[PDB]
Formats: sequence, C-alpha cells, structure tokens
Amino acid sequence: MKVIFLKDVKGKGKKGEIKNVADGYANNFLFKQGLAIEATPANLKALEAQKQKEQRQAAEELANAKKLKEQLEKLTVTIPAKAGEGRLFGSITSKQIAESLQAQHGLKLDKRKIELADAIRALGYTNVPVKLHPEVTATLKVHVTEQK
Amino acid sequence: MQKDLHPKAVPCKIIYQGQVVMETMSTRPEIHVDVWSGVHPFWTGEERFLDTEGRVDKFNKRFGDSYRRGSKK
RNA sequence: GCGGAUUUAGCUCAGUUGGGAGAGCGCCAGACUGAAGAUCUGGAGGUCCUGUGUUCGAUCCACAGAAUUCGCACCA
RNA sequence: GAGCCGGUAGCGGGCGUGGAUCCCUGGAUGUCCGAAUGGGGGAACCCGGCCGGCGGGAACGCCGGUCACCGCGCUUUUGCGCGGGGGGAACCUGGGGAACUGAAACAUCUCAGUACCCAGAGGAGAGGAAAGAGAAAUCGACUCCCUGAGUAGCGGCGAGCGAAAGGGGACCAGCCUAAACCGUCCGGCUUGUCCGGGCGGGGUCGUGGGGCCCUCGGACACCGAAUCCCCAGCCUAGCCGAA
RNA sequence: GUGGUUCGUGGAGCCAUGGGGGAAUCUGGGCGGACCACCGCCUAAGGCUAAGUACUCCGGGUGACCGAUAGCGCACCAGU
RNA sequence: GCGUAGGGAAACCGAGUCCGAACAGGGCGCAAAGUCCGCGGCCGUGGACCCGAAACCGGGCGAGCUAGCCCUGGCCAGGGUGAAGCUGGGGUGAGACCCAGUGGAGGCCCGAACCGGUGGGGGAUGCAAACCCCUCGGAUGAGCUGGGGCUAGGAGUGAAAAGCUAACCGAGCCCGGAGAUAGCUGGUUCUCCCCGAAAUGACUUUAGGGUCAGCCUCAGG
RNA sequence: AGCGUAGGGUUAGGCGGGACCUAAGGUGAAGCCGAAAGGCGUAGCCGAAGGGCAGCCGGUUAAUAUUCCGGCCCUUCCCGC
RNA sequence: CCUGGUGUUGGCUCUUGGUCGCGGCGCGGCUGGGGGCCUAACCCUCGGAUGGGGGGACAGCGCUUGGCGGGCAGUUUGACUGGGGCG
RNA sequence: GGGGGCCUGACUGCGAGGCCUGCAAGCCGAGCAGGGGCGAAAGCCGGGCCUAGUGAACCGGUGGUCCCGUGUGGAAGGGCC
Repeated sequence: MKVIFLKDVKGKGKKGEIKNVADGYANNFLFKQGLAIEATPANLKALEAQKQKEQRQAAEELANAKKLKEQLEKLTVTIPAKAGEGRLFGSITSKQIAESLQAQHGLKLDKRKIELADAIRALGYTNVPVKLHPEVTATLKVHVTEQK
Repeated sequence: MQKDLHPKAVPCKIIYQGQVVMETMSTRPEIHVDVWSGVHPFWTGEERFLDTEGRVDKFNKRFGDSYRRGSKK
C-alpha cells in the first residue's frame, strides 16, 4: 500500500512517511477520512516539490543570516547615552538595541536575539554575543558612552 | 445488463465438473459431472454525473474507485 | 503392498545416563477360616522379537526381516 | 397512337388525334389500428392544453389545424437541435444453449455448439497489417475454393471425432489514435512546475517518437469514403424491322 | 477453477478468462508446445478498413422438371 | 494422389531386411507393371428397401375443463325442536340450586326450489361420448351460487384415489429435434432360362439376433 | 319457415356504458435485483349489475319504444342582471 | 444445507503454542491459537429528514475445500428355464 | 517307482515339422549355435509320468535399453526387453 501519509502513523508526522497501511484497510479508513493520499505520480512529485521549496527557505535564510553576518561582525556598535563615571542612569537594554543600530546604522534586526544576561550599563566597550541565525549568530562589539 | 462492473465485464460461463483422479501418480483417471454455473465479485457505492452511485465489483472497484475513468466520488 | 503408531515375566505394561533387568497382576504359597472369600506376608514371573555390527560395556545406538494396528493409496 | 369508363359480358350515360385508354418517373392528398408515442384502453374505439375559422351561431356559438411519448447527444443557460427504436422468407456474428440416437446397455462420448430461444449489425455482416506461422535463417493481412488429409493426432484408444504451416487459385491494400516529450492554453489547486480537457508536434506498419546541435531540402504520392459530368446500368413502355 | 484448440486431465503449451497475489518501458517484454541453456521470431494489454466466399423475398434466363391425387399443399371471388 | 522396392517400434538399412550375435526362420525380392475413366454386383457414411408404437428433449399454447385461492353481489317456500339469557316465585346468610314464564341459539330435526348423483329400472349403431325413470342424502352451512380475476401444466392444484387440469394427463396440448431408434410386425412389383440351399457347430447381458465355419452360385486356371 | 330473393324496420339531458371512485388484481416515470429476453413495483392510472347519478304513465306502425306522439315531473353547465 | 482458507472484512489491547538460531530459562526472526468496547466497510435500524440507533469484520455475499444429500436427474438390475419366478 | 553322489538347462538365440482348429489359443518336437552339468565314455538335461493348477487387448508399476525426444544441448514423456 503506497500510503502517502499526511499526519500520524503514531501521530501527525506528515513528513515523508509512506507506510504500507495495506489494501482497503489503509485505503478507506485513512484517506476516505482525509489524511494524505496514494502514490499518484502527481504527488510523489507533490512531496518532492515542496520538500525542495523548503530546501530554498533554509539555505536562503542561510544566505540571509550570512550577509548581515560578516558585514555586521566587522563594524562597530556605538550608542552614547548619559551617565556619571561608569554607569548610565537608565542602564542599557538590547531593546535600546534594535531601535538604534537599526533606524540609525540601518538594517532591521530582532530584539529577542542578542544574548543578554541583563541590562548592562558599564558603558563603552563591552561585547555582546548576539544570536542572529539558529546556527550562526553575531558576537559583535558594543561601545556605549555617556556622551556626557 | 445489471449485474456487471461498469469498469469492465466478467460474468457468466462456467463449465465445472468433478471426477476421481488417480493418474500420472500411477494408473489413469475418470470422468463425471456435467453442469454449468456462475462466477463473479461484488459491488460498492459511488456516484457520477449527478448522482448514480455505480456498483461494479472488487478488482476494477479497487481501481476507478481510487481514480475514476468516467466518474469519481 | 504407501505411510504413521509399537515390540521386556504366564497376562497387562513401566523402564532416559549405555553399567541394577524392574512394577502390577493376575497366578502360587503362608498367615487367618470350621473351610473357601475378603485382608495382611511373601514368591515366582526372562530368547528385553531374531541376526550381525558399534562400544570397555547394549533392553537402549546402527543395519534387514517380522508381526499387530490405523489411515491411504485401487481402470490390469 | 387512336380507342375507352378496370375482372362485368347488362341496363343508363358519357371522354376523346387545338397528342384520350394505358406504359414511366417524380408529385400532392394518404380516413382508423399497428413500434404508437398526447392521455386511456377488451387494436382498429373513447378521453385532455395552444392556435385556429371565428363558424348555423335565420333574433344564436364548432369542427378543422395542431400539439405535445420515451430512452440518445450535448451551446450546459430555462437545455434548444440531431440519431434510435419496429419490421423482415433465407443468410451473419455474438449472448445462452438439449435429450433422443450411435457406442448394438449405459454414467465418459456422439449427435453439436446442432435444433431452439435471445440480442444485434448489414446488404452482407465474419473477420482484418501479426506479442502470427514454422524452421529450408523459410514464410508473411484477413477471407474463400481446391489440396494438404480422412494423413499428424484426440479417445471406456471403443463408437467416432479428425487439425495446420507449406503448394495451386480468386482478390489485393493500406491507415490511425491515449499514445505527456514539445509547445498552446482553458479550468481548477490555490501561483508555480498538480491533475485537467479542446489545438497542433508526433499522432510508430514490419521499431520508433520527441527534444538539441551541423547536412536538410527548395512540385505529379490521389481513398473505405469526398467530387464532377463520363459509358451514369438498370428503371416500364423505346422501334424499325427480308420475302 | 473452466473454455476453445486435433488434446477427453494428460509429459500438455499457446491464446481467452472465473477468484488471489499485482512486473518490467529496448541489454524491456511474450513466443518457437513441461522445463533450462543458447539460437531464431515478434513487438501486444485502443481503433477504421471496400474487394475475393454465403443467402434467395424479389426480376430474368434455362430445363434428358412436372402436368392436374405430379408440382409450392394452394394454375386463380384458398392459407379461404 | 495412387503405382516406381520393401523390411522395421525406431535409428536406419536397403532388392535386402528385422530377432539375434547367428548363417535356423518372419516379411519380401523374383518386375507380369498399373492407372484413369465408363458402365455394374457390393461395402461405409448417410432418413437411405417403405410405413409402424409406447417415450425423451425445446419453444410456445390454455381455469369461458376442473381443483383451488383473493375481490365483490346474489340465494336457502313452509314448518318443527325448544340450551345461554332475562322476569317472576321457591326452605338457608347471601347463595348454590330448584321450578314456572318469557325466550329464541344449533354446521339441529321434518321437508320445496337448489346442491347430489348410493339403491334398483331403461337406454347400449341411445335423446345423449352420462342422459331419462322410479328411489335417496344435504336442506343458515368446512352451504349453494353469478360476475370479476390469481396460480399451470415435471409444473399447478388436490378435505388427496395419482384424482383434475378444454370430454382417455401415472406426468397436458400444438409446432420443432425428426422421416428419433424400432433383433419385432407387416408390406416387398413384368416375363423366362440354368443349377440348386440350411433349420448343425464354435463364442457371445448371445439365445426367435449375429460373427466364423459347414452346405449355394458365377469368373478364370 | 326461425329456407330463397327484394324492400323496409330498431331515435333518449333524464334507462343502461363512458365523459366520476377505488379493493383484489393488472399496469406502472422514480427505486429495486437478471447472462439477454426479464423480475418486482411507489404514486398516479386501468378495473365492475360494489359506490355514485337528474322521470313517469298512456297512445301510436309490418317491425321499434322508460327514446315516436302527447299529457304530467325534473338535472348539470353558460351569459345576464 | 454444514464446513476449513480467501476477498471489498479497519483499529486498540490482553495472551499461550510451534520453530530454527544464539528437560533449560534469557533472547531473538519466524508463525500458529485465541479475549476483549471499540469502528470508520458492510448490513441492518428506525422512530416522524440525509442523523441518530443497533450488530460489526458478522456477516451477507465471490472464489476454491470438504460433507452430508432419493429432495430431486439420469442409467442399470444377464443366460440358461423341456411356461416366468423360487429352486 | 524306493536311496545315495555331485548338479540346476526349473537355459538364452531358435526351431525342420506336426497334432486339435471357424478365432485366437492349446499342444509336440529332432536338430543348429553360445554356455554349462552328469558320466571314463555312447548319451541324457530346454522342470516334473501325464491330461486340470485358467484369461484377450487395452488402463497403469518397477529392473534393463541408451531406439524416439516435437528450434539443436538435454529432461518430462514414449517406443523395445
């Protein structure tokens, strides 16, 4: 039985799970129900088509987390707020993160990313391992300052 | 004609007849019966060109049913 | 005659570690009885189907014949 | 080419060479039944919508025409426009399909795939360019006649049944489409690359078709029809016609 | 498990199929009579195709064919 | 296509061959050669010397036959017998229960039409393919019935003998297999010449058939 | 002569059948099952001295008659008001 | 008519048997028996609609197995024989 | 016909030539060859003293052949013993 999956087999995993459900068995109860279909070359193309589409959405987004990547890991990270002699009066959040560099420096980037224990403040040079792409990120430099 | 398949015929003929073998494995065989009977499948419900339901049997049924060569479901 | 089932004491049968030949009996006897029966005691019961072979050693393992029994194979 | 109102010869009356009787072919009527079909029904009868004159409607209102069964395609829209079905002596294939009787019984066998019934095509259907035949590396459509052959062979090896290639002959004759490969699109999913159906490519005769790259190459090859008059044959009477 | 075939169960194939499994797209896939090697043939699982053979209701022709109890039974107000 | 060699299961050999390992026999060699045709006595397939039955098998044909069953009407002149009941009276508590009145059932009795058809009479080329005469049973009932229909003939129906199914159903009737087979039965034609039979023996699901012999006849040596 | 030839005879708004109704049963669009022919079969329809429906008495010919005469009794449809 | 395997006759779990391999037990592939509501076929159900309800892997029903089986169908059941038979 | 000695011809290939005979059967048999046994040897031996102890042909088993083998190599299968 060329069972073209679409969810379960234990659950739902509609991921390349062809399983000899068997004759009318798997035939009637599984898809009569509506949960995938049979070989049908059309599909046996359908699965590979969209597994290839998925293949563009990953390596691409790979090429999208590799462009900002290098361009990003080279230049600075300047944000001179106010302060006294250490620390700022309103710490420094990766929230104030985005806002700046973006608008200013330019390219849009998240604010859930960047690996921040808390709201620094120590102004000046203090790098921040910023999680950009799932496997590859950006431990960039950050030089703040109380422009006074 | 209302006892066939739609997706092909298969009804009729059937020249049965039993005997009492006992050959090649020694000596020779014999004869008897002289009857004639039927022999066929079964039918399920479908539909085409505004309702119709269909019928035809297994085999075939497993087919067109899956697909449909003149009307689907 | 194609196949399966088995073979030891008078009868019916156990017997697998390859080394003791065993049980029951029913049968015989003793005890008991007025006797016999019933009970208790005891005893016997040998071509382990035959032959040959294997083995230090054969009821047991190997090789033909057999017999009994059941099913089947029947167009000389 | 000059007689006629049929077989009726009879009474009573009449058409005709300013081409009657009749011979031809194409006509218009074709009452009621019958597949019947508008509806019903014991056939040859009795009943209904639309149009219809308007008709005696003497100062009072009808037949005629019509129309329409149902299964078939499908311009689907509310479906408008095409085919069928009923026949038919014999012959045709399919669908189904038997005892007698022979075997000097009779269960195998035979009569047979006959007789019959059913469906359906035609004027002929049947069949028909080969996953064929056989073995000389030989043959080639199908069919039919002779022959092969009462042979090879089937079998209570009994009664019987009993092929074919090859050779001779009649005839000849070849073609298509799914056949997703290409492009065209139309409709969907839901945008891609899926299935879909109309247009061509090709649309295979004896192994090819596409798609790519260079040689191409630049008019006689008509089929089962399609067509024109042609001799259109016949279609009944055509008409001379030696003494 | 039946068919047809000369094949009546047979050493018994090809083609056709009643039920059940359910391959390949040219070194593919049947075939040449169980099967197997090698050789040889063919390319299926859609379709159309006049002509060559069969049959007389019809019309004609012809008769070592008849003559009214023969011929079709029925030669003429007969399938009555 | 028969003859031109054949011999053999065959391979195959071949005027020789198969058995075999032996010159012992079987088949044949030895040409005598046919072959086609015509005309005949015959033999096989044929319906095939001619008519003859009971039956089997196919497709139709019928409940205005009759047996049923469904639907729907009609029909049983008179009379007789007298159960449930209800009314009243009756010794006990009520009653059982008795009696008397009324009352009117029952596949009930006596009997017409109507349904039938034992028991005798006639009739026997009848009046008639079941009828006439005298006689008899049933006579509100598994009652008789008209009209409408349903079933069906290897199948129906059947208060059931194998009955009835268009006047003889032990499996209807018509057309078809078909002119079934038919050791049995008959039937089997103009003259004349010639000779002249058997009625036994052997084997038969064979004995009143027929194979082979024995006895006939014609052609040549 | 209930035999031959010839001529002639039976008339209905109200009698019967239809122009109304259904049971059996038969048909039968749909629906259901057959190798084919076919089987069944809803609703609707067919189906009768069962249901329903508006008259009777006398006269009058060679024959008819509740129809023809006449005297008496009615019904349904239509148009008008 | 009864009957094994097979089919459109789908899920979930409870289990014992064989087997060969690595009296045994541990495992392992193999495969056999079986017990369960379910349930999406199937069928039936209906009860006022197409939804519900009930059975449910049944069974209907198809294919092969085997069995009963005079209900029916078709044949048969010798000769002799100083009559047919019995003998 | 009664014992004892070794011995098995209780043979293959064949049989001239007859008995009985419609059929098929049935039955006999010198002698020829290969190969033995018994006897010195001349010879006898192809079961019995006989005449009953029986069966067609097909339907098959099996030990031998290496005859056929359905395109050739073979085998299923078949023919012959």
